[PDB]
Amino acid sequence: AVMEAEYERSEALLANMLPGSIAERLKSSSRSVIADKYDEVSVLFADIVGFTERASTTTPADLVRFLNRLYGAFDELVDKHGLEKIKVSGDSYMVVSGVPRARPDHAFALADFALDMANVAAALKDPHGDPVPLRMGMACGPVVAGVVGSRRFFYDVWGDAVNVASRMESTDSVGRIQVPEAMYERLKNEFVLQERGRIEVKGKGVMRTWYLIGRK
Amino acid sequence: AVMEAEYERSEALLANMLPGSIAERLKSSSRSVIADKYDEVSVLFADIVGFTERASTTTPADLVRFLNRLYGAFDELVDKHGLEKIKVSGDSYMVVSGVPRARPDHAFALADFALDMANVAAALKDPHGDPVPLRMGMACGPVVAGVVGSRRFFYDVWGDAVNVASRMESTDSVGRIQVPEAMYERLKNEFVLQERGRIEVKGKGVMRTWYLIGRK
Ligand SMILES: CNc1ccccc1C(=O)O[C@H]1[C@@H](O)[C@H](n2cnc3c(=O)[nH]c(N)nc32)O[C@@H]1COP(=O)(O)OP(=O)(O)OP(=O)(O)O
Ligand SMILES: CNc1ccccc1C(=O)O[C@H]1[C@@H](O)[C@H](n2cnc3c(=O)[nH]c(N)nc32)O[C@@H]1COP(=O)(O)OP(=O)(O)OP(=O)(O)O
Ligand SMILES: [Mn+2]
Ligand SMILES: [Mn+2]
Ligand SMILES: [Mn+2]
Repeated sequence: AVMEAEYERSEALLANMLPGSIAERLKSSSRSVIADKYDEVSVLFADIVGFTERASTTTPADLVRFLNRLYGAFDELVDKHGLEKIKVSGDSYMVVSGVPRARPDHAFALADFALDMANVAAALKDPHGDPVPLRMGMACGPVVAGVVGSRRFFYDVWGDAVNVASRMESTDSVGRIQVPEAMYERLKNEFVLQERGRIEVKGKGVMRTWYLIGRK
Repeated sequence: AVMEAEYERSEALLANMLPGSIAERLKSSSRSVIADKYDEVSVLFADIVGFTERASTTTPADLVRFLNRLYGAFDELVDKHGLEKIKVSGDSYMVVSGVPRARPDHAFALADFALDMANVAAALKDPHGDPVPLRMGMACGPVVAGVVGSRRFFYDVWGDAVNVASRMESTDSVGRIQVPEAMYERLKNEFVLQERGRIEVKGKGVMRTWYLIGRK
């Protein structure tokens, strides 16, 4: 009986770290590599503005604790919208819509998620009592998802979509949700958007950028 | 009988994904943040040069299989040196020296590892037949190592050192190991170092940087 409550603890943690399907895949003995092509997924990057500056007022341990509190809020939100959190690179938080079950409304869900996230972040304050500014940028396109390496692995996504969302985040103005022109073309029918214009993005040149404002 | 076999695969997967002690800490009902202070550790960042362009000549999933091959070789090299692999995120590979057990020779061991890694990578070729260039950066200092957020728990390490180790990689010239002055002072007695000079790093200002050339 205690064998099955430790198995329960173990299965719950395993389910927490990998998507069910990927976990099932690893539990088989398939020496084959996990690498799946997906035609159309949407990817969002969120990054706190001017984080290393908080190194003056907060200790490193209180900065990790702040991260854990804030990402607990966002995590609660990816469960609410039922989207896929991939990873966290220190200050960035990555959410993907369309993996591993693709859905046709991925672009809309990641749009709603983005807006919902924004309000929530506006509501939080950093450990020193100041607001938490976010740069957010999203994108859509083809992606490869899978697992690399033998230990310390996770489910990761790579692709053209993650590159141009990355650029939408790095080049965003604070507190705004930047979308590229192809996702604007996809979103203009249910969301309100305001043009930002031409921007230079590394590896892609210059493209049109729009701001996500709210629902129609 | 099958409910101890499934449990054996499940615990085994959990074994490879997390440090043992962290697995149990996550399985307990501790409401406390998993954040352990470590005094002196060194962090290495490696990133492949011009990886996105290879999508022209190789299909995306074959690149995942290559990635998995290259980073598998590196995982072997960290067992050889007895260091701590943290993660591989897209193109990036982070190794830590000094956790969980600190060693007086942590910076020397991560220096030898950087060099051994550069030789193994110089010997390898991409699926298209071209070389694989790396950008490498190292740093040492105090680190908070742990798990943040409520879904997709990953054992990660944070701090000033990881910040400047990333800046040392992203700002490096290809095929070189950029280290800042605080590590140059540490290594200069057993390694050969060549000054690159003063460069601007976000969140740190301007720092004098050195290249690790080889063992004395
Ligand atoms: C003293 N610095 C810290 C103390 C405790 C915890 C974290 C840090 C810290 O420096 O985190 C930074 C990265 O090391 C840390 N970190 C970043 N990427 C990674 C990563 O990939 N892995 C790990 N383990 N840590 C990472 O994120 C932080 C922000 O880096 P940004 O590039 O986002 O700069 P910024 O200050 O936000 O201004 P801007 O981004 O708006 O331009
Ligand atoms: C269409 N491109 C691909 C096809 C198949 C598999 C991977 C890719 C691919 O683009 O991988 C990159 C990200 O999509 C993907 N990526 C995945 N997650 C992330 C992420 O979280 N942040 C960023 N910036 N990139 C990510 O892994 C790679 C990160 O690449 P870099 O930004 O380092 O570009 P580079 O070519 O090495 O240029 P440079 O090093 O000389 O500057
Ligand atoms: Mn930031
Ligand atoms: Mn960041
Ligand atoms: Mn990268």
